[PDB]
Order: sequence, then structure tokens, then C-alpha cells
Amino acid sequence: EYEQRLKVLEREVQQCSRVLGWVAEAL
Amino acid sequence: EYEQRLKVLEREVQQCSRVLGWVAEAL
Repeated sequence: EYEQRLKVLEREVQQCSRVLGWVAEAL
Repeated sequence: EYEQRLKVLEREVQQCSRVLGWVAEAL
């Protein structure tokens, strides 16, 4: 189960990085 | 034990990303 939860958390960190890069250099 | 320490380090990186995004686009 650690691979599933860790893939979910890495997806969340990737989404937060994309949103922060969006609010920084896309708005 | 690698899953435990790696989940802790990913949580720390997520918290640092949240704090840096806070100081950038929330202050």
C-alpha cells in the first residue's frame, strides 16, 4: 500500500508545484 | 523502513513547498 499512497502524495506535490508555477509565472 | 523515512521526507518537501508558496504568493 505504500506505493499507492506515495504515488498519490507525489501526484499531489506535482499538482501543487504546477498550481504555484501557474500563479507565479502564468498570472 | 525506507517507506517510512521516504514518506516523512516527502511530507517535509511538501511542507516546504507549501511554506515557500505561502511566502511567495500569500504574503
